[PDB]
Amino acid sequence: GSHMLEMIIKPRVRGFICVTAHPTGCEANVKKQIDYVTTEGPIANGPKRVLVIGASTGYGLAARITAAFGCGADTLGVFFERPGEEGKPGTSGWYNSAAFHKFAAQKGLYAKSINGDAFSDEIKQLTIDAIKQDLGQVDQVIYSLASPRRTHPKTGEVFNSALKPIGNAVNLRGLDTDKEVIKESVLQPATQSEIDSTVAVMGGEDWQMWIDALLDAGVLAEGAQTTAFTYLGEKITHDIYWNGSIGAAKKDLDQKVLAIRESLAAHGGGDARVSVLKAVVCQASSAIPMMPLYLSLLFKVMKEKGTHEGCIEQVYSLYKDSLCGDSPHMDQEGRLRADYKELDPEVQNQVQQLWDQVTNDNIYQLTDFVGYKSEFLNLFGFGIDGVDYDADVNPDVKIPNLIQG
Ligand SMILES: NC(=O)C1=CN([C@@H]2O[C@H](COP(=O)(O)OP(=O)(O)OC[C@H]3O[C@@H](n4cnc5c(N)ncnc54)[C@H](O)[C@@H]3O)[C@@H](O)[C@H]2O)C=CC1
Repeated sequence: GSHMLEMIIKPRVRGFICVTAHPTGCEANVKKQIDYVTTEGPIANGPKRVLVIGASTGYGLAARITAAFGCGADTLGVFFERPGEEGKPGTSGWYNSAAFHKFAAQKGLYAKSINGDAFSDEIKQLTIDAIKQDLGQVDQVIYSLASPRRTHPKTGEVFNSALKPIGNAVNLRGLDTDKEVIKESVLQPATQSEIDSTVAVMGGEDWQMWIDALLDAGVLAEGAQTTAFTYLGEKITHDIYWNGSIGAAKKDLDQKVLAIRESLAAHGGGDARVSVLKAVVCQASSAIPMMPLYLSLLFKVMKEKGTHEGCIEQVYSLYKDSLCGDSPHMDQEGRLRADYKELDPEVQNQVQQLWDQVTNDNIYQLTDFVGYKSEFLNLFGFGIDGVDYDADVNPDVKIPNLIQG
């Protein structure tokens, strides 16, 4: 009986985390992003050999889809995901990458992936090995890792990032998605150890190590390009992402890229940049209580303006407008910007006006909490059109050309 090896997969939410994922819905969600890109049309003069570090979910997945199905690129992806097994759904990123390989092959595009710790030297060497064997060199490197922790590749020290202000404690309003209550909490200021640890995790060092390992091995093409994704946001989150521990990481990202840019400028006129994207629902969003509230408000306001977007819309524009086109958004430090619709003065004024009016009773009248919840479940393959959620599936979905680290 195949029933022993198959199961009906439903969302299981534990501690603001969805701990299941649906393979059919994840495939459909990837196909929806592919179909957005092909519907919008191809992107000319893009890279044709692309390495995406953090390629399995969110903005890195969107870059992989944009490069492959927008620019026609062969893509090598690096990620850290859990395969499925009987009775135990794997992570959404695993099923997303299975669907990506499936659809890439259908269109005669190369798709190989590496599963393991991208902060390690071992994974960097496996990645170099793949490029040498298959592509020769890569034209473009997307750096799109998000992790709460980094094991230093030389010392073994485990660094943990912190989400805290610097200087004074701050009161941050938020939304508890389990209890569905508006809830303020006070974050204490970060110690210097927390600051240094957060720079080590979310700063630019590992990005630099990647480029330095790749340039040394000759697998970066002439005219190569690399970008790292980040968020800056506006006043509502600024205590954390401007002036807080994470802001220190974005500073160190701004300064480490100067070094990376110098390394690649001497390797035949290459370049390195920081790309700033808009806030989206991601799998970590519910665990940071301010983000569900901010997103629920932002979604409603931007939907009223016709400007609401998610990952694939954002990254397709980044590629078309800035990474490959002639109408870029450079900011004063020399960053590429895709977040300009989120930072519209009137949107921000409206969100900030609503931020102070939302209460437990008008949540659904003042916010798009409905949309937040739907987009959150969608990440894990739940609530997707065309999917029969009553049908058994085998959670052990396999991936060809998956190198396990
Ligand atoms: N979520 C958001 O609202 C925004 C995110 N960003 C940036 O986009 C990038 C991706 O963030 P998200 O899409 O939010 O997160 P995500 O959680 O969707 O994806 C993170 C990626 O990193 C991979 N990863 C994590 N730890 C790894 C490790 N040790 N080794 C290898 N792969 C590992 C995951 O497998 C996945 O591919 C980040 O640089 C983030 O700062 C920028 C603007 C807003």
